[PDB]
Amino acid sequence: SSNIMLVLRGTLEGHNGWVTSLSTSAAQPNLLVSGSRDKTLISWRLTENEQQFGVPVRSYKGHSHIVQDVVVSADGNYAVSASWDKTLRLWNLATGNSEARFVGHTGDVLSVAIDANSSKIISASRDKTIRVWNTVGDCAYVLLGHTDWVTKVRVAPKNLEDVDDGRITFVSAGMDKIVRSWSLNSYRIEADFIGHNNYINVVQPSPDGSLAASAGKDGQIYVWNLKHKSAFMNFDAKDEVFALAFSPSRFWLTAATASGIKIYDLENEVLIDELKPEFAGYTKAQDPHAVSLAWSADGQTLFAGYTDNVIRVWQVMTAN
Amino acid sequence: GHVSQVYAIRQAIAKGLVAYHQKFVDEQSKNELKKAFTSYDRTLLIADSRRPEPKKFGGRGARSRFQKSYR
Amino acid sequence: GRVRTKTVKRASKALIEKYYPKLTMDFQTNKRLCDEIATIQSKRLRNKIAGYTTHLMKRIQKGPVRGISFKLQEEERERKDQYVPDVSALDLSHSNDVLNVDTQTAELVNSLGLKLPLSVSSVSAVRDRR
RNA sequence: UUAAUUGCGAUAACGAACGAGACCUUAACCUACUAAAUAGGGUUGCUGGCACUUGCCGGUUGACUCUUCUUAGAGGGACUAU
Ligand SMILES: [Mg+2]
Ligand SMILES: [Mg+2]
Repeated sequence: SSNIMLVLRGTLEGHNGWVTSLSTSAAQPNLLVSGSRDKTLISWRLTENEQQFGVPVRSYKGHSHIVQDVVVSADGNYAVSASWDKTLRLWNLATGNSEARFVGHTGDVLSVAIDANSSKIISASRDKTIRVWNTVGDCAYVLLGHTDWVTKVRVAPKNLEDVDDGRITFVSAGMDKIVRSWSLNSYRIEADFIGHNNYINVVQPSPDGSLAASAGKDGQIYVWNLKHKSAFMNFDAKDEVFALAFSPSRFWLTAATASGIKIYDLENEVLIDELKPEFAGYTKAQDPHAVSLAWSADGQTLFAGYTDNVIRVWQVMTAN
Repeated sequence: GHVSQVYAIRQAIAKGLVAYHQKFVDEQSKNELKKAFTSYDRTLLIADSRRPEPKKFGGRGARSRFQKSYR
Repeated sequence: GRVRTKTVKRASKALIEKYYPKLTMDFQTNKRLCDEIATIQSKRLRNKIAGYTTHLMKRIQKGPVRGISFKLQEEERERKDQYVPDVSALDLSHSNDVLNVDTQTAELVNSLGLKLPLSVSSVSAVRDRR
């Protein structure tokens, strides 16, 4: 069932480091902000005309070191960048100038998260701490509880929780081999998740906000319930799964293995497609794997940022 | 000196054009400027790495000796 | 003329042998690991140590290498060593319970006073010219 | 193999010490931080001239503002990275 094929449609060249992270806003479907190892963000405007799927719009210089995680705002006009210089930068997606410079992390920041609304900034850093900031730039909360580096923090979207609660729930994980849930208004702890043999590289709540998908070094992908606080399922990737992403339309998990990109069909608990682009002049042992994955707003296109300084887009082309 | 100043103006004008196009114009414009520049006299956008060598005792030059007698 | 003298090589070897699960393929992550898990005094030595650690990690990823060892590799070696075939490789499991000998060891078996089902065959005492 | 008794190694040699390296000063790169009437810049004053269109080149220790260059501190950066 669902004989869905996805074919590479364009390549977004222009970066100079590994495209570490990607982000896309639901409101604005034709804009894609990507941060790389070249200490710069790039805003891409997508064109449905011919080979190249997008067009760079603005480069955001101002970061001294590696740019690790990138997050765009809900409205699609602001972008928060986490870099390896222990600072966070807020950028206007049109002006190109920085608005706020969040400072206070003693370790280089690995991940940042946007609030569901435009209120709070959640950042994870190597200093074993999480920081909650206002949009102005000051740090409101210093959440502790992790004894090691925290690699990833992305918010669980409130879908239909009771009506309304005004409570901000997200997850955090890193080299503590644990996954933690946090709730904000106040701004304290929630349930735990301990399933990983090795350390967690990346976690990601489902688009609805009721499934949390975590991955690590051993390629053991775990799916948990947050609102039910229990495990949902478990798979093995048998390679180094660098990043993973849910899909808005389909019930899918893209996983960036060290060999290629797997897609797992969640309802059938079986992988369906494997993505391995064709390079040239290599030795098959160092083919550029994927580090960033991001689906489109509708769920029709997939952006993968590799280690060869390239974004590649796979458009869903169902060949019957 | 004179020619050093001239090369300084060269690089300054080129870098100003590139930076302005990056900041306020567009990405492709700046990339096209960089393709036109760096394909010609790379120093137009990259500062020269060569700087003078400190002098040392035992010679009138930075890396030259005075002379020997032997007799 | 970069040869990476004793200190960096030994430190990287110990780093791998004590921290393989945490080390990665990337230079920058391993640089941060070298900063946090080890007290290298200067930073040029830190960069050299991280670089050689990355090189040794890449060599390990390509395959097993001499000198260095770690928990996972020695466990794998022990598990491969514990391999014992279920099928017998002796006691005439092959050649339909018949093993071939010559006269001399047949008389050896006979004088030993043991039954030992055998199969005689002359060895054609003419030797190969090589 | 290395500039190196620098390493890979083979081994009645095993572990080590000095030297080399490491290390400091200095020269780069920092539109990332801290800042500056004993360094510079912008806007605007108060003026000079030429143009006459709102502009050009100037002067003022008059004000507001900034740190790109000039400085110097904490740091980053290169480890033969891919
Ligand atoms: Mg001279
Ligand atoms: Mg400066």
